[PDB]
Amino acid sequence: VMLPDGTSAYTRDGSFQVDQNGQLVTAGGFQVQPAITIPANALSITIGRDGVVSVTQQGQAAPVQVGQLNLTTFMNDTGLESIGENLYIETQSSGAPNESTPGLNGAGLLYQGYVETSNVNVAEELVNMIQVQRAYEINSKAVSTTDQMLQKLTQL
Amino acid sequence: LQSSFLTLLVAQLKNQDPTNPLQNNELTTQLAQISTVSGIEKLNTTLGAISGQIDNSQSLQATTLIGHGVMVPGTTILAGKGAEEGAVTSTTPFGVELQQPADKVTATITDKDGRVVRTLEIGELRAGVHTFTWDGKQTDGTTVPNGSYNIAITASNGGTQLVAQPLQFALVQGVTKGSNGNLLDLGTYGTTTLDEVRQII
Amino acid sequence: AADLQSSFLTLLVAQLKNQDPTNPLQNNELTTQLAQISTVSGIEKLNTTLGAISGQIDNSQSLQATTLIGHGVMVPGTTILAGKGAEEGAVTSTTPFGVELQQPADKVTATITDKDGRVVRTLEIGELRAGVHTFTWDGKQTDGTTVPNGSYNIAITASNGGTQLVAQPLQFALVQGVTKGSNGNLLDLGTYGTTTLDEVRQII
Amino acid sequence: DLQSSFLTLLVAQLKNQDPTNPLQNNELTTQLAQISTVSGIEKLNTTLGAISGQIDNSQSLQATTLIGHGVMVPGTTILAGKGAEEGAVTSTTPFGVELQQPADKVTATITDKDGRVVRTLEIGELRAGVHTFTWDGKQTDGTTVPNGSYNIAITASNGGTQLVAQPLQFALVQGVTKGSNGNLLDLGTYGTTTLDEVRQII
Amino acid sequence: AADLQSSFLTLLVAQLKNQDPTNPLQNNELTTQLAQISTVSGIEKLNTTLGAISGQIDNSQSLQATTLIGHGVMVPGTTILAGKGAEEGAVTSTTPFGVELQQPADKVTATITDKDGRVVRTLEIGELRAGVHTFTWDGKQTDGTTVPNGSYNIAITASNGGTQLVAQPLQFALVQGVTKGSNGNLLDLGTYGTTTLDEVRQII
Amino acid sequence: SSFLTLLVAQLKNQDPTNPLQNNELTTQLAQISTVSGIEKLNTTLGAISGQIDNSQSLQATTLIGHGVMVPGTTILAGKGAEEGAVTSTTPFGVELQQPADKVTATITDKDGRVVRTLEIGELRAGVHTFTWDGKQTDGTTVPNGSYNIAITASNGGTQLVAQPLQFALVQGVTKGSNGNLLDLGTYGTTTLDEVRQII
Repeated sequence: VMLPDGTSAYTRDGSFQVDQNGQLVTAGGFQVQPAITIPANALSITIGRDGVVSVTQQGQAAPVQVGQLNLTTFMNDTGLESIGENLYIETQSSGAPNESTPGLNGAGLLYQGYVETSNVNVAEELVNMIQVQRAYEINSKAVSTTDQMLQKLTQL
Repeated sequence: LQSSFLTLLVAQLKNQDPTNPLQNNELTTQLAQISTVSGIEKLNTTLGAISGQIDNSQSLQATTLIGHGVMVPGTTILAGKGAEEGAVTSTTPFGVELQQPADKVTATITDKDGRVVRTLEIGELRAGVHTFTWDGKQTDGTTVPNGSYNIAITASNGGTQLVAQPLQFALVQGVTKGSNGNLLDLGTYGTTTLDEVRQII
Repeated sequence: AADLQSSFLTLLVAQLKNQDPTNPLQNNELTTQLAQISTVSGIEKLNTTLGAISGQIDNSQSLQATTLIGHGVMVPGTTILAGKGAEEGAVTSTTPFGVELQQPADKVTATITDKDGRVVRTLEIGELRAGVHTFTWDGKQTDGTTVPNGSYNIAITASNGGTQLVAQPLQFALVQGVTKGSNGNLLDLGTYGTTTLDEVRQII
Repeated sequence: DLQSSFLTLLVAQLKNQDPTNPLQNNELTTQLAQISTVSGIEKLNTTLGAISGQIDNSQSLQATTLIGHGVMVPGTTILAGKGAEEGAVTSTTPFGVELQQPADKVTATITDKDGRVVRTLEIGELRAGVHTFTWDGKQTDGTTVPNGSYNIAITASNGGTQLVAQPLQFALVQGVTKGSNGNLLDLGTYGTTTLDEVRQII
Repeated sequence: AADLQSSFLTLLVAQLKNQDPTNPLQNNELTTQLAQISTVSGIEKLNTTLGAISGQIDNSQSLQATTLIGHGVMVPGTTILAGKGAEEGAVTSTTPFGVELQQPADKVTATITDKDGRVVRTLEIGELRAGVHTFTWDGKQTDGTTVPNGSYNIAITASNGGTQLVAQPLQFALVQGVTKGSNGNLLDLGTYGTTTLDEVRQII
Repeated sequence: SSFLTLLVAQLKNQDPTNPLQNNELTTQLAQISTVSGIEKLNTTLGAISGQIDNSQSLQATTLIGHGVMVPGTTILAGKGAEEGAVTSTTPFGVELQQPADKVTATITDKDGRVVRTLEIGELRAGVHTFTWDGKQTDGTTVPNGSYNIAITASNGGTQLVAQPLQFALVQGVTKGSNGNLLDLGTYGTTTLDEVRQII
């Protein structure tokens, strides 16, 4: 994705939308890269598992190739620094971005009509929360104990 | 609902008192209670689909009723004569629903112009549904002209008027899934609710 | 049921507007919110399922009328109709009769009388078990001649071990209409009147 | 009146604390947490009434469902007869066998009322389940069998070991009887039987 | 059932293994959790059992579709057949059409067009109420001439004080069989194709 | 009595310094009643499922007298005993899972000799039912008997696996080792789900 600087951001949100000028954006006018311009006379749009975005024009029975939508792969996924919107910008620990066609070079495929759900299991988070809350309780108890120690020491 | 109850669980976790934190012996209780409401929501919607499927089933299986003739609410009775020689005058049977039994039941049959052509006394009719077949003859005993006639049924018990609703016989042509469903399209009369349909002949 | 979610807020809004700053009430959200609100949501949404199932029952009760028209059921009674067909030489046929027995009987006898009341036929059907049994009278009187066309009374006496058992006579009844009473869907037998599904011992 | 058993239990133990001030002012809402408890059962038990009404509708629909057809029921009786038309060919009610094991050597022996075998039918290999065949109504010599009834015995064997065989016979359904247990298929000569015991509905 | 029970069992061992040794949890609530989980597990299998009931009802509906085989139904579509029988003097009859309206409309215009696209006639009877309203067109030109036998399509536009309404066109479609396809058991309409039973609005 | 051994064992470590309140015990019993009611409904719902199965089995009796579309290549041709009867052939079908545009039905007599060639054309994914006119390649009336049909479906020059289908009159409903089965007589015994189409 192109930020207003001319830099690069990267998002796993493919709920793409059409602006007034036809460029493909993602929830914020983020003009995707490389530049992709949906035609005005679009009837239906398709995006294969190799990322070619092609549209149905009126009258013509052919999906003209309007753009190509390749992915970007980093050697360290964890290193990314989020800036909100589920966007991540390149950083020194993430590694240089490798821009490549979907399906190849270790990348994935592009599925139309799907949204990827968050990888958060409620049960795991709740058991984690129980553990953490007990630890929090014990730590506040320790703080209060030191408080009592000091205030008695001064009562001396 | 399930989402809106998680926020009230997320709010407490991120707003619990820092130096006096809440007890930890409710998280699985509350979630199970939250999961109870979510389970009923899945139940509640699925029952509605069952209701729709039952409505569709009632709409179907009614080709026999379409082929047959039924009596529907209304004051209309059709009288006709066959094209064959010596044909007996035919008259659409009617009926009346009585919430309470009545001792004096009067059926006034009038032409389309409103003039009373026939007056009949039925007598005692108990609570329920009663059916009758008009002879197609007016008061003087002559056969009425072929056409539509209006029937007014008055049922009273000991001088106290009771609800008497005359019924109309018509031929069924189709079964309609309208705004609610189960409508009995008959043609000139229109659509009729299957529940309000009286009997099938 | 909907008053729970409205009497809950009135009490709640009271405690929120009447907190003591030195002793603020953190039990407003300790359990009061997630436990009781959902417990209200448990019952308030059980109103709909009861309502939804009631609507489904209302739809289903009309399926009885949606189904076919009865061609003649077997009901309790003693009347048997007999007659001759329009064609010449037709064998006289009678509407079927039957017996309902709570327990099997070691003797079963049938007495058929005309409208005058005099016995016109004595029949030994045989041995029957506990339940509903249906047979058809041949239309022949004691001497074997053709019985007059009309109505006849059938009385079935069945006993086991010399003790008379509860034998319920049953008669054929032709169904002609699908009525809807104040209780539900009912069958109409015409001359016999209206009958209920539960009391129909058999359908022919 | 269960509400008064607890609503007045609350306000007989709260209409005293306010005098003596052991005030919490915050457990007071346990009234609602208990009314929703008593009502939360008041709708489940009454739901059992509606579901029982649905069950009753199910039996009513089963009773309304009526067909005039034939069924395959256990028995050895095979009927044979001729129509009123001249030159009619004798037809016999179909018979059959239910085997819970596959059988390779199956013989159908048909005996008359006199006890002598009139016709022997060689069936052959049979898979697991219910098989229904029709007797041609002809004796071993090929002559037309006399009108009446015959006894069928089906012997089934797999690998030289005779298997238990259930003889079957055709029966015209004559009605549905509402007995002490429910709907029974009153077949007339065969009697009444349940839907499950019918090997095949023809 | 065990899909949630196994997941809810991790919450028991998380609460048992993570209780404050100074202020442990009373076992009074422990049976409440087990009762609450059983409540949750009971509801979960209720949904599973009920879905099977929905599938069985769908299969029974597909089987019942064989009752009206050879007849025709009105399903979402625009294809119209106009023609006459082999008997002389038959008036050109148009297959029944219909409109389904989500909201009642005071001004509904139904224009019929032939294969060539020529407008044959527009109907102005008045308003058409919400639900499914079906009609049998007389098969006549705008000037009273019998329409040529062939294919027709109706465009139905509803207006509510200048504001349009979205409507569902329906056409009579004779069913020649009931075909089990990839999704479910559809009704083969012949020329119109195959359609499921749930979109059937009216039959003839 | 699941939540009763738990309930009786709960009243042992009862801790009189903080015991079961009346509110908790009443709630605990009532919450148990909630579980019991749901399970009672769950067992009840199974009975309704069985009743629905019986109802659909009773509805399936209309299939008797009607023919199903079943996998096979056999088409029966016959002429009525009445004078002037035109020989008629049992309808057949094709089952496909891929879009096809070029479908050929080669119909051969009982001897295997190709008697008819039919070009069906484009077919979508699913079950398609057709009827042989009873005319062989030269247009003469085919003799009554059994015919073997080979259906070849192709799209864009590559052939697709085509499943031929055939008419089979349903003769009865059998209570087999699994449940309701359709005994078709000559074709044999079949189930409900495999039925391509009812005619």
